[PDB]
Amino acid sequence: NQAQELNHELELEQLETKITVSSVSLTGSTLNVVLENNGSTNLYDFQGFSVIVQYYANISNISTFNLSLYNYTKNSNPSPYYWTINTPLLAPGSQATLTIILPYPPYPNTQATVVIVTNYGPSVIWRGSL
Amino acid sequence: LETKITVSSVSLTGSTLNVVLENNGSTNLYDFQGFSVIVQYYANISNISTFNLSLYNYTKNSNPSPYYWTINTPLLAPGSQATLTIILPYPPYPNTQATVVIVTNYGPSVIWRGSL
Ligand code: NA
Repeated sequence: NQAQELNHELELEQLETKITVSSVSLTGSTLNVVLENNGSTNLYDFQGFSVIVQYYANISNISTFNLSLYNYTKNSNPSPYYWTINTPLLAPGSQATLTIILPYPPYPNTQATVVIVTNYGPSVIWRGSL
Repeated sequence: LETKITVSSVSLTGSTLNVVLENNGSTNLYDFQGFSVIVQYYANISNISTFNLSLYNYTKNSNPSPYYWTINTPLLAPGSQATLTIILPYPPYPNTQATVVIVTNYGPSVIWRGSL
């Protein structure tokens, strides 16, 4: 293929950004995601990230599909439907912990999907058991 | 200024999912490469109904490849509608749950929940 053209449509930073999920752990209704920066861009514009979680919620004892978007906050103890991260800047070759506050504890033995989209475009999907 | 989008209709033929979006906000929407599009559905993979949740990438091509989406306007202005078309990797298994998530470049989003 032809080399990609860098112009008004495509920024090098899109090609240079890469995140992976090292681990996901659940405590109560709190998801702690260890996010790793495997690219060469600094990540700091967290308000510009998108975070989606799909899971099965325990709503009054009923296992109920839930898919929601989560909004960023600098607050270290977020409300439900909010997430935060324990660093002001996630540099290449480092990890940070992204904390997502779910509206309900997950129903046990169900699968969940976490989607994290950087402000630059590139993203990561994690699917698994909690 | 506020950004707001709503789903007017959802329609399906084969693996082609058409979402008619209305701009009910004050902002003009045009930075489609900066949108995020996520679909959860049940794919028919060799007659097997299979959970699928994937992210879809933007293209200007009016006939996108699987895992791509496009929209049939250069700009979605307040008060107007346009069709966001998503090309799924498999035809949906009949009469199954789906969730469509469209995130604008500004942040605000819309989620459609139904069946295919
Ligand atoms: Na079925």
